[PDB]
Amino acid sequence: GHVSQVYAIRQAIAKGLVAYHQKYVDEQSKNELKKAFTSYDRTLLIADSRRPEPKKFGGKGARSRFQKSYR
Amino acid sequence: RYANKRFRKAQCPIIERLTNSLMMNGRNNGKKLKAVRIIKHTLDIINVLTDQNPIQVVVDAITNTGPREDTTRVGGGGAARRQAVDVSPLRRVNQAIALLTIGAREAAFRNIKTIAETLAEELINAAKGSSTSYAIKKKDELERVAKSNR
Amino acid sequence: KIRITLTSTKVKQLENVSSNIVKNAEQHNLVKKGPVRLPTKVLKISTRKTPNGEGSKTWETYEMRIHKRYIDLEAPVQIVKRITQITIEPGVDVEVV
Amino acid sequence: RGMTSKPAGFMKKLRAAKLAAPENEKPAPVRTHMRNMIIVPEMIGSVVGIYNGKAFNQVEIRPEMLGHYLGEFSITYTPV
Amino acid sequence: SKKRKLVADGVFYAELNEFFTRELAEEGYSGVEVRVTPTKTEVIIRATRTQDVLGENGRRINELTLLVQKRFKYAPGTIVLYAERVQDRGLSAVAQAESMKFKLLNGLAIRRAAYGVVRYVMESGAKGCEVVVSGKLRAARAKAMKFADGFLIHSGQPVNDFIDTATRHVLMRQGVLGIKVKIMRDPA
Amino acid sequence: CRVCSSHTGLVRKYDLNICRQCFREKAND
RNA sequence: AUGUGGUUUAAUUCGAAGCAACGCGAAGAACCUUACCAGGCCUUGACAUGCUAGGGAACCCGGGUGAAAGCCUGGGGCCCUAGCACAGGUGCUGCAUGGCCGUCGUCAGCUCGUGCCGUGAGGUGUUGGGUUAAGUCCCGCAACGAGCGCAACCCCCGCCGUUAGUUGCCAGCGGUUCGGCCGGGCACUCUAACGGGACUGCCCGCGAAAGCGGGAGGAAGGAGGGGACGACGUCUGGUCAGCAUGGCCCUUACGGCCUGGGCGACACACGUGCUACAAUGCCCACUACAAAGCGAUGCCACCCGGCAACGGGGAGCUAAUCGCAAAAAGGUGGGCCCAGUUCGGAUUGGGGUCUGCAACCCGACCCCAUGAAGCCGGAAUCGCUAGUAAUCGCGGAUCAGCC
Repeated sequence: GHVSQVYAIRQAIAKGLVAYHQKYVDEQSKNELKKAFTSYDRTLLIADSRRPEPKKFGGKGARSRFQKSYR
Repeated sequence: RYANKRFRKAQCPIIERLTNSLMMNGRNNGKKLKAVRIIKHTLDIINVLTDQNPIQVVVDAITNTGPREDTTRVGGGGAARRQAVDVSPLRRVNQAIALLTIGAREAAFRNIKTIAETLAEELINAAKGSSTSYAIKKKDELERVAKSNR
Repeated sequence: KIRITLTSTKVKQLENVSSNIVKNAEQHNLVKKGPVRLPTKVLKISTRKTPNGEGSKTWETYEMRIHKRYIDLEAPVQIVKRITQITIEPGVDVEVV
Repeated sequence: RGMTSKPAGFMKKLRAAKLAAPENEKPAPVRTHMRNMIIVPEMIGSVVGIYNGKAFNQVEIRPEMLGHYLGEFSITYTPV
Repeated sequence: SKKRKLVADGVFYAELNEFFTRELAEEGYSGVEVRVTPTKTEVIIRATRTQDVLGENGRRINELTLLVQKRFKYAPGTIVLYAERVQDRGLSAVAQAESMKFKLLNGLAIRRAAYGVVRYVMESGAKGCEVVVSGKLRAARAKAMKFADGFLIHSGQPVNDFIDTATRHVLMRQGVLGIKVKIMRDPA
Repeated sequence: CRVCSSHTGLVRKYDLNICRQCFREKAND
């Protein structure tokens, strides 16, 4: 979708920027655009592995669990 | 509590993290886009009606809205007394932002295709330039409750 | 234009198998396309364990990744001879156009 | 409401109803689960009992009644 | 196989297995692998006593193999019948299980029969072994019996155990009693 | 189905097994 | 809407019952299904090998009564009878059982060997302090180690690379019926096989240590996300109605066929849900991004008749190359202007399509009219810790059709 594409393109421009020059792409990808200890600054360099998520049984959504009532 | 504080990406227009938080408060059903728009449009509303720059108006609003002290119940030997206590700096923001959006939703004015005017008006009403509106009321009411049972 | 499709559970069982077919046919036909990979698809199936019968209640989840290999051989001739007797590994299911 | 070109009617009652036709009619009822059937004129005058699921209800079918389903005559839900 | 008759192709294998288990029991059935191409199926029955299967000078192997053809017509296609000897029946969980299941049918002390079997299996090769008997031990109240030796540990955990497993039933006047045999061999 | 004859739910393809159960059973060993 | 309690009924078949029964067995109740009810019908037997005896004996077409079965019988022209050896029941019992399943519980335990303590049962270890998802690890200790279990080894999803290119794209060039269609090209997506990557490894802080907090890089972390692996056992848990099976019971029937009715009844009670009460919205139009699936009489392109459901005609597909398919939320423009309303669609009248022998009981769909309650819900109560909740549409199994 358009959202997904926005992310892919964002990654593209992040990666290409690195190939052109290692220097420019800094910390997320290379130096400042490149990487960090822990928290992702933007971390444009990484490919968000998140995928929809399969629906587990016993749960409506996958994660979402049905609520309990006094019943 | 719920989880560790996740850092939020700063706002695309004005790279203010606090703004994104506010936007998150507005959004529901993950309609991040509509949520951002309403806030932006409100900011435009803040520009026309008020000479001041929106970013300043909003921040001032949150300040007026943050409760310094809140009352929390506790069980003493008899009855549960409501102990007054300070509020975490983190806690104050979440309350302020939440209360703004709620009060904003509260407003009768249904302006813009969406909610966007209510946010715009709410924030100004909040400012202490204008420290009125439903949001501030809750804030004032909590503080009043505290120190009542000092 | 004999398109050959080689599918198997084990990646090696094919590499061996499809490779053999490449060398053999080299003798009596054109020069093969060369074992083309064709990506591996994984299938997840949630179904009754057994067919209609015992334990309809049963279920289970299966994932079976299956591998493919084409290696096309255009301009056929006594390719058939070198191929027909020559095969080896079981664990492979080959079908040809 | 026209289901199709040819009105459906299950054969259990049809074959049964018609046989009654040459003798005349059949006294007493008939009983069929096939509420699904549409009623045809040969049915007229007859008394076919239909299945609530609970029981079979006597339904005399008259002419005004023909186009109907028969099931329409035996109500499944009761206030009881 | 074929979309159309993979199932049909399958039904036959059960048909073949059906007879072999019925007949070959004395021989000591272990497994019946079935490989196939067109009208020429493999079927290589593994047995403890290859002799019992073959017959004398291969007389029985003829009848059985012939019986096979009746069931497997040209449409199923003629089939061969290979027979391999089981080196050390003591290693085959199926056999070890069947072995105990038989004794139980005899009315032998189950606990002991179990010890012996673990011992035999343990005795020749096998890094580890374990036997389980169902209930109605000695036609008594339902119970369960165990016995094991050597590391079944490092088995049971899926990681390349190579543990042969086998179950054998035991019809009895009192009732059925399942037997489980686990044999641990060098892992991968 | 074909083997067990449990009608309740046999896959057509195998058209076998008691149902899913035997399908799983045969598969199991 | 749906399942249940209850009540009603000729019958409303059966089971399930606190969590762990109640959109549960039912991934498809009009006849069928179907086990219930009404009415019509069918004993060596619906099937196996066989015995003595009388008798017509192959066989073909009718009638009477009937719900059907069956029974009686007319009759063109191997089989019946009498005595003898010998099926079917979803009818009872899950406290007689197998199998399989639910459950505490994905929860952190259960032991052994030797030593040591105790007259002994037994204890110590496995306890204590820190820590962990964990008997996980650390420090301590008459204990030192070990086995089953935890974790890991296996599978699917996250990032990168090699190999492979009839999947793929002008990325890049020439042509075009400008369909990636043509040549060509493996770059890319992808296909499937293998390799790399994460280990608190590096930096700051506390700690005795394990490790806790924080930060950098990184697609990703401190078990990255989901499986397989649900232990010894517990509940006399659930299912003889899936199947299997001991025992009990029925055999002109507690079996079998059929037509029709019933499982769809209702004064009511509850559970799970759908739609909604609206402007962060509803309607019309224009316009844009997806994944995973399914297709032989099956998906249905396109063209035509119809407001439409749908009908007629008919191409391709045998399905990365054709079809289902439109993605909806979304973006752009317009309308509505706070009203029970251009909210909301119950209910009811009429017309009509479609499947099917047949849609009264009792199908879905279309179009006109109708346009209900509902303005956010008492006590009480449920879900979810991130790509989760929330929200939006898409596919599938079952399946003629479909609740």
